Amino acid sequence: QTNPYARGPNPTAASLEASAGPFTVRSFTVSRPSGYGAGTVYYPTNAGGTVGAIAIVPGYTARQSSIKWWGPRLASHGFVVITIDTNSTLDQPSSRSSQQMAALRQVASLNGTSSSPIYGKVDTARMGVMGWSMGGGGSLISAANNPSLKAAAPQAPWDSSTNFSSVTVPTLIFACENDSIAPVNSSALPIYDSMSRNAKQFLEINGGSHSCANSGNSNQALIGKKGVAWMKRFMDNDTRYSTFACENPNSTRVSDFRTANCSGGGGSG
Repeated sequence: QTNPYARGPNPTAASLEASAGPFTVRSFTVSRPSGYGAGTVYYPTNAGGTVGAIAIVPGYTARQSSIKWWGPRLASHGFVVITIDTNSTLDQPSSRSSQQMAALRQVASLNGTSSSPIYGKVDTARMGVMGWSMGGGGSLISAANNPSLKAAAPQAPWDSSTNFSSVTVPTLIFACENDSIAPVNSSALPIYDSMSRNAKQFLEINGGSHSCANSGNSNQALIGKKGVAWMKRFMDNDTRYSTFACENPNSTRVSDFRTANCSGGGGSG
């Protein structure tokens, strides 16, 4: 059967590493944010069907600028993306998760609002979560509390607990080798190791500082390829992306790679 959620052309490494995918992207700022501080919605104008929605949250003290690059990068491959500012820059992870879910709720509401640029563009049954540091911890909390989410891809995550063993959502963890804010061996890696009930992946950027996956980073080719491939594979069920999502990228830019329960296009063996 034709996968009803497949969008865009067959992927190549070059097309996933480029700065933009196939679709034209527009954006708007949310007029009256509902349950969070502010939001920018990125969306494809011509995806060829409804697409899933992804909500992205920054870390402590941080604002949309730190995570903004994901907006165009994901939306140009066929997603509606909302980046947010939290009610307070000093909100903790559980609050960030609530606000993340409120942003997804509002994307669904705008999909139903005839005046909105994303009217009828969203499949509100297919949602994902991303975010940086405390916003990454908030993404994992969102996944733990809302298992119908289709994918999570936090970056340099931190939470006051590293035990995310209840998560059944496919989760890709971006980590930064030299992170001194949320050190990998006390945060991102114990988080990754705690999850035994899901498809999961761990991708650590060689020499990365705590901001190694943020706007302006020097690995947008690899990080953007992996984020889009993960979201395509698991939010769209798009098996064209099974290998890009699950495979070791064999990159000089990677200082650790792990994956579990990720079938990468090799049959049953």
